[PDB]
Amino acid sequence: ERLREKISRAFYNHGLLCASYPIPIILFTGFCILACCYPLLKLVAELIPLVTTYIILFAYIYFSTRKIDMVKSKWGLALAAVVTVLSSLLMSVGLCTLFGLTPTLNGGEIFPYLVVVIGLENVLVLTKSVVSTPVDLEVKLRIAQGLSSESWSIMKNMATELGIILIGYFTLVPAIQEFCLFAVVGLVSDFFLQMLFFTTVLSIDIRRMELARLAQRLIMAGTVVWIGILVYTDPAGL
Amino acid sequence: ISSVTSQSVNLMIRGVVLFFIGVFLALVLNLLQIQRNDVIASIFSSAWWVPPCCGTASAVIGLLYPSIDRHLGEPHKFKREWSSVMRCVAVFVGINHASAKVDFDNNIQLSLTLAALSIGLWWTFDRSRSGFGLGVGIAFLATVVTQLLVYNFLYVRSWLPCIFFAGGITMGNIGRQLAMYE
Ligand SMILES: C[C@H](CCCC(C)(C)O)[C@H]1CC[C@H]2[C@@H]3CC=C4C[C@@H](O)CC[C@]4(C)[C@H]3CC[C@]12C
Repeated sequence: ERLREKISRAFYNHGLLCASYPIPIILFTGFCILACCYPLLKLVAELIPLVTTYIILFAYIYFSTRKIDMVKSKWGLALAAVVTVLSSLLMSVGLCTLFGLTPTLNGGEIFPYLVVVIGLENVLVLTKSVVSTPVDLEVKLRIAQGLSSESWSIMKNMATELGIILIGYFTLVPAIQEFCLFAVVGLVSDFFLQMLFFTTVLSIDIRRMELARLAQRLIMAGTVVWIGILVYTDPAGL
Repeated sequence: ISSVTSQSVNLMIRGVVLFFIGVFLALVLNLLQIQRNDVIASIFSSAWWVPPCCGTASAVIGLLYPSIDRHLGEPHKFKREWSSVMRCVAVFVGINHASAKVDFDNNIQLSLTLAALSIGLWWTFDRSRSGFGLGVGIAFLATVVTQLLVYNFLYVRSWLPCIFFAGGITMGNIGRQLAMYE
């Protein structure tokens, strides 16, 4: 029915909101992610497959970014992309520790499979949608239209992943119950943070491109967070 | 004649590389599944049957999918971009890993999980109305030939088939993509 249009309309309005002012959104997300992580710090045979898995990972990244690159977009975008997923992942675990969870598994080994599951397409799709939007009469309304045009595919893909992982949880085995939970939460976090952060940084990059500086703060914050994540991973699975 | 030789030997080298990748992969996964009982020497077990079978089956699968597509009809057009292929490989290892590092109360859970999983995979990385057919055919075949080479109730009868099928899909994908290369 007309639902999709309504979605787009309000979603498009949210775009007009997302870029009306970028900073508050950032500070908000940074504060929330940190306050979700807070608890995490205060509370040969077995090798080769793990390392090669990490290899597969790195190369997957390099590929989906080489393919991701588009005109008037800096390399650091992929860095932000990395940061996104990483931060989202963290928001999951530290939040799971809030309600009561038995951390039986090692995050160090799993993190790759998570990454692979939530993936990186759900941001390149929209970057392609928006950059295709002309480069004339708007810098903000540009992303507005670019976003309004992919809402339906976004939500459909999300609903499919939900169905998948719900089916997963419905397998009475515990390890996979736990994993499914981690993934669903990382998924919702990807949704929210992707919007709130990636939309705004794309807006400001397109502004600094057309008019011609948030990628610096995004990059630095994300590098600190990535160091913290490497640390949190290296000490639990060794 | 040199130009025709260029095409033929491009096909050749493609199958060769696929062969070597399949060797590597079987090696690794076998190393994985045996972690329950000279590290280089410890890895090099089962020196006779597996490296040839897995490698050659992989290479033939790869060579085969594109050529039947071409000599039948339209090629593929989907997420089949390098990225999705790497994704497939990683998921393949993950699923082969679940086979060993976990214990279930029964067999039905195992088999059903694995079937539904390979199903989801397929729908995710190739929605061909055809791929299913050849995947299941080769699964059938490898399963029965293994069942015969043992004339000379456990995982022996459960994960072999689904993993054969998944490996087939993955290899065929890699082949069609390396063909779309050229
Ligand atoms: C890659 C797939 C899901 C993605 C495939 C699909 C079709 C749903 O997209 C996931 C599903 C189940 C996951 C395993 C669950 C439990 C474990 C145990 C843990 O110790 C090691 C990782 C592992 C084997 C998970 C790997 C990723 C798996 C296969």
